[PDB]
Amino acid sequence: CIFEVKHEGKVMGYACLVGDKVMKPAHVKGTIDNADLAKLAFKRSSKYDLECAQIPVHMKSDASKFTHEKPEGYYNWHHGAVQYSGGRFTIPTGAGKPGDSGRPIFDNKGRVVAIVLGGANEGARTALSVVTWNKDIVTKITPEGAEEW
Amino acid sequence: CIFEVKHEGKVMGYACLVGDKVMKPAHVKGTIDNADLAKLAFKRSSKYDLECAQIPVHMKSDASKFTHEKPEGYYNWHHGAVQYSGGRFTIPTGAGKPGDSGRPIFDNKGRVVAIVLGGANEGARTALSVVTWNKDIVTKITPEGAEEW
Amino acid sequence: CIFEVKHEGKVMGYACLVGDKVMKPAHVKGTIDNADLAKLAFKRSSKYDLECAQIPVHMKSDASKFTHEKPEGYYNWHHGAVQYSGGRFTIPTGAGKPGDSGRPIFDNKGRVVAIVLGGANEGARTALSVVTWNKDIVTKITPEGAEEW
Amino acid sequence: CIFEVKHEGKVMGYACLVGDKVMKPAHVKGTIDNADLAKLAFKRSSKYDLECAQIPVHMKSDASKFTHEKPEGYYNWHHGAVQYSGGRFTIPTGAGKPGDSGRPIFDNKGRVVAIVLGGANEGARTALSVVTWNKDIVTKITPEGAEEW
Repeated sequence: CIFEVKHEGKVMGYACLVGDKVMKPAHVKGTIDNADLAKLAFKRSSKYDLECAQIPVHMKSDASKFTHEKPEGYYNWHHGAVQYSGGRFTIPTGAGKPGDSGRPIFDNKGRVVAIVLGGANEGARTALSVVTWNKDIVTKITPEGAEEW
Repeated sequence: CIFEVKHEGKVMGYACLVGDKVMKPAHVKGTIDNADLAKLAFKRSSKYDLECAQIPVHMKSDASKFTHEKPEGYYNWHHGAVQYSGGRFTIPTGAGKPGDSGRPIFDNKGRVVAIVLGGANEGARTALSVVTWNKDIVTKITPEGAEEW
Repeated sequence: CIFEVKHEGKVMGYACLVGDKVMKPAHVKGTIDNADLAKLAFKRSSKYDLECAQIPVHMKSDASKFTHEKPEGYYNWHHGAVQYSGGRFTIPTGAGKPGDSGRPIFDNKGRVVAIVLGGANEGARTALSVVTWNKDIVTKITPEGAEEW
Repeated sequence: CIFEVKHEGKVMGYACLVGDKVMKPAHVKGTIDNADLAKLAFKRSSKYDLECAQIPVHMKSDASKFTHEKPEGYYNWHHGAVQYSGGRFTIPTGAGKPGDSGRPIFDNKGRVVAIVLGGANEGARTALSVVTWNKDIVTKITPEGAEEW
């Protein structure tokens, strides 16, 4: 489900197969390091800093579902455990760096809960700037002073 | 409840006694291999790719009830266990082939939950294209790129 | 640091990441079997039979440094041990064949000392024709009667 | 000796290095998944549904010889054992599917005896439609009602 965006042979961010679309932050330079994915036609959306396309039938079995359901508590992500509370995802400052955009924040049942776009450093912890699902529709939460990863 | 459609002495699909009607996919060539059923008058419906008729009184005891109730989880079908989630029934790719249309997807109490029409291959798993009951009325879910079995 | 030049799916010579450039003998037919390297713009130099380009930032950590420092004694190369003396690198005749151009001659600390271009057969031993660093600048030593590998 | 024809990243059939030519069924869509082989110039022949070219010198050691000698008995092929008798190769129906064209039928000494093109289903067993060598010249046996794999 996770695929890496490469630019001049260097990993810039990530791309993710969520739902039935193929996502990757718009700000990320490079092209998805996967033939099938790279040749697609993406629809940019500067409001959401998102850039989606549709998953080829032969990879649709490889998507990851996400959910609007996110109760205060701890979530899972590649670098460790994210913490959700007060309508804000945070992590120990230092555990997320530029080039981590696109990485999903799963819950304990595997449902993708949000997709990291960048983070604002507010001391001990960094409030993440994520793309999250509302009642049904996509949304974007960007803490004051975020640094787009 | 399940009866086979034969064409030039060859099984093409199936027919099923659900509710008080006798179903069989419209696209299936052949005639139900059962005297009583074969001589009936079916009403085609190209939107639903369905073709129903009414069950003779002497076979009505042989029908299968179906239900709108289908919670995420595993369902039963002739080739194994179907999986329901995200409003989509799926199976391990390869476990469903042309000539499986008409076959019901039962739950653990025997209630028919959907009727297979075909499936779209999306890699590891195939999203089934089924006829399913809504609040009260019939409906048809057809995943993008389905191959009508 | 070593990459192979392929021609019609056949290894012709080699390419090497020395200093901050990407080298490969000019006489070698084919294109470097590496996406990042292949798409580069090389500057040919018929005097040196050299053909250099610049190493992409993401591979610069993969270069090999070389040195002008080469005291009489034995050096290391893929096929064994080269011998340096009298201002000439030599090897047991037979241990170097066409398709060995581009291969570096390291010392015991890993510094690339010269790059093989071909060799002249003078009996028991073959005097190598190499590209070597002088005080600071590149140079090319070609023994009388060299056979360009 | 066996190489796979890919189409839109999907294996459609096979290509085989027999004698001194490089074969692949004409009906197979895609291009041989091998640089050296892909860039060749093939000569189509619609009568034989064959499409041959010549093996590059560097792969000629990789060809497979074939033989006109084929006595009634069992032959070997990737999915099992083929049976030859009455001038017809057959297999248990189901053991050969679309995408098996190009696959050779070897004997016990490795000599390629025929090359599968498709098969006609005649019940328990399927009569294969193959390309086979006569006294010296190529030939094609196609059982009535063959389904080109």
